[PDB]
Amino acid sequence: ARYLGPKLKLSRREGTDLFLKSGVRAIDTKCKIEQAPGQHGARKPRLSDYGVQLREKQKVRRIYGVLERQFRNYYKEAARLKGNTGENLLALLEGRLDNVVYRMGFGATRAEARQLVSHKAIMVNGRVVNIASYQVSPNDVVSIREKAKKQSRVKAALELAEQREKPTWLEVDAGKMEGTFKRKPERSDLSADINEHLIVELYSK
Amino acid sequence: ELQEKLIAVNRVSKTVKGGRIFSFTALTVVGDGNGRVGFGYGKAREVPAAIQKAMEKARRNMINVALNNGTLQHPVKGVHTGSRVFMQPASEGTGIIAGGAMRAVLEVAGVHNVLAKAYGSTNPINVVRATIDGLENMNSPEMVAAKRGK
Amino acid sequence: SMQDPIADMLTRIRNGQAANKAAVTMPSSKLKVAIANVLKEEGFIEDFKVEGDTKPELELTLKYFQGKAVVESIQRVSRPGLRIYKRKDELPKVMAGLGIAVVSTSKGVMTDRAARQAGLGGEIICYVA
Amino acid sequence: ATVNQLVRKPRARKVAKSNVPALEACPQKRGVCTRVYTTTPKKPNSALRKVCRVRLTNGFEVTSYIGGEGHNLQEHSVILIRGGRVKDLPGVRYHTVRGALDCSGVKDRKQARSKYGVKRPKA
RNA sequence: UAGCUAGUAGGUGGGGUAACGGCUCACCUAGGCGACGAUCCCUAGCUGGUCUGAGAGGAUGACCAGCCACACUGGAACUG
RNA sequence: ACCCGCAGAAGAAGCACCGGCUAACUCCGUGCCAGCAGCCGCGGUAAUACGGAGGGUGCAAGCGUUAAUCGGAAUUACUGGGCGUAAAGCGCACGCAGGCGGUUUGUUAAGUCAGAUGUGAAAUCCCCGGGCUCAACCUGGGAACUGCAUCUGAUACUGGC
RNA sequence: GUACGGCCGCAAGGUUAAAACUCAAAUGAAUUGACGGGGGCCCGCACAAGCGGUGGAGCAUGUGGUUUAAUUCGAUGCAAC
RNA sequence: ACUAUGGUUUUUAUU
Repeated sequence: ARYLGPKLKLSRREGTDLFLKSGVRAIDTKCKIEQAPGQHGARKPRLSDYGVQLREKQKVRRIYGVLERQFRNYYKEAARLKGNTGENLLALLEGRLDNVVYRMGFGATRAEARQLVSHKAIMVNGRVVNIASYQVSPNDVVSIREKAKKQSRVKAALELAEQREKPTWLEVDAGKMEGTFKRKPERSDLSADINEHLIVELYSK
Repeated sequence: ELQEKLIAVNRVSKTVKGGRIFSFTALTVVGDGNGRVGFGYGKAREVPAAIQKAMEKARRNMINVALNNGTLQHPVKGVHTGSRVFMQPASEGTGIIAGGAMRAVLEVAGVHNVLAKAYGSTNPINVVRATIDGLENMNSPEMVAAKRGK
Repeated sequence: SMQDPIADMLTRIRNGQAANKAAVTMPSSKLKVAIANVLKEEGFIEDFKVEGDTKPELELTLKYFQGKAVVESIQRVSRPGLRIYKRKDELPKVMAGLGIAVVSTSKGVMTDRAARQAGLGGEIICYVA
Repeated sequence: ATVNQLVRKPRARKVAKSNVPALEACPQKRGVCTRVYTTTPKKPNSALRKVCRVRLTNGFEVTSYIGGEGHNLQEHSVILIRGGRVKDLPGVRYHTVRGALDCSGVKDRKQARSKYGVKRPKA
């Protein structure tokens, strides 16, 4: 599922921008995040003792568009070869084909990037791939199919990608819409909207 | 910097004529530095009163335990007041893990890489003591340098 | 009444060490003086002496160095009614390698080291740290 | 128990709930019904409730509750019977299903519509 | 369920089968089996496998591959 | 199968949950009635517990309810239970058949430990090469299955003599 | 220790000893109230005892019952009238 | 040496 409902009401409830429906009217003010302080008290009357990590667990899911059962499986595979769930977990999410199509700039949102992958428009090493959870490795070449290379939103997404922070671990050419992974993303750069004592005891908590 | 932690705060009311009035019990650890662990109980009216009343007791007692690499040198069992605690070494990065009354003793000793479990009693005032008994059963060296001669 | 000469061997040591005693004494036997010879070689005790014309009694001396007991675990493992037998790679690593075990074997009483070096296994007699 | 005692005979075994296969190890079965009547609740309360008595071809005889916003039942009317004790209505261990047979359905809801059975209007 | 049994337990002589044994008969012998549960009664495809949990352990063996039995209910075996 | 075109947002979203534990909650109506409940317990004039309503929480071609099995369960306890009372130690004496038994020597090899040759069907786990993106599946090569037998050492302990 | 069979006793009895049904319980310890026809030291006018009363008549001023058209609604043992 | 009986449910604070 993709939730398919109104988006900005989620980011406002998390006091954090989730990049949902981002671009154009969503850059430079009028997103209104953390600007409604209420008429009396913090509206935490109450509220739940486990609210952290519980809302942080929805945040880290919703901000990549990743579902519980797959996120729990990421937390299990991330431990292999001494990978550490405090490091490899985030680098696996950033290494997704739907995030790589978003970081190469062909989608303005991770949803828009996913909707290029599933709609049979994306290739990895010349082979067509429709799996948004495909893990891109330090030798993979990612590109678009000829039927989609001239689409309006794809060209508009590249006009936003050049204003976004540069992902130094990859290469891309916009005239062919073809790029290559050169390094795995690293925690010394890869930084997220999550607190440092949270999601390090994920599940059973 | 002196090492400290708050474990838990619980309502421990007073039975009175006509009903009940409300007080709080706090459980803390302090001691006399890292790996020099001291425990504190404190009950008061109000939460912050109980917490400080406990920490001023945790600054009267301490035990200096063998932890010469800041980590579990071997898997160990500890027991006190029906609470039984088992601890084994794990990998450092996300390795903490373990319930708050075991964890609090490990934090004031600088241990961040464990896998540990409670058995028998989960009464928090005693799980802390059983963890401090487990650290009494912890070791250091490499005893082939002391037992054998030379 | 009394079935096993080893069932009152190590209690004396564990309880005497708790009483802060420098020496511990027991009735002597072949296996008691065989265990003591290896515990001296591995440095777990300082010395041992054995004497008696009516009943031979064995006294061993405990290590405390400058005050703190030097043997940090003293266990049996195995008993005649339910014996423990370990094979050449199933030989134990006592206290996760901070301690040692003692085995009887076909070549006579030795350490888990000497047994694994001899590429063999056998029956457990003592566990120490 | 001692090692000798356990080598002679191991400790006795227990079975928590799966000891009596009254409903043939199913959640539900069918019953024709032999009696309709009202049962009175535990503690004095207006919550008096109708029940159907069912007899099974395996030799068991049981009492089922008929909840679902009504009652249309009589003897030999044939209904489905599910496992479900009523903790304030003594001796009633079973519950009626309204998805099938002569036990009528319920009014349409937006909330709690996976309960009993709900048809669509032509609208 | 504490005792059970009469080819049950041992010998002598025939016959039988491709071959064995009480295997099947006829006669001499009284032994044989029991608290490591004999005797009797209820239940029953077995294992590769399956699910569960960190595992131990537990609950269980459709299909699956192999093996043993069955052909409405029952007897005899014959062909090859 | 795969390729090319005609096609237009067009044909495509559920179900459970929101007093305390327990995520999200307020207002209406009912007024111990009706309708609820995993436990504490709900409903008589503010019902966060029923029915609705407006807003939230959860998962999603699924979501939910049950009679039950595994987990939580070390509360069946081997890894790993308990017997003064909370629940179990016989009111007592002797003792056959069972369990258990000091120590010096040799010897037997049932048992242990060590080394081999056979075997432990194929699927299959796990490593790993192909084939469809990942994988279910078809597999190509490995591994394990501590076992069991048959030969042969060690000669220490236990039984035996 | 309720039911069935077996064993043993002249008998009362001695022995083995469930299942269904049903509830969040049974139970050991320590802690603080309160209560007693319980304890010790003791105080209250409370008991006692030296007196005055209200209870009986007629009249007045409030509370129930009775009643009508209203005969108002509460207070109402110590703590009302 | 006056004392047997006594139906139902019952109040404070939590993130």
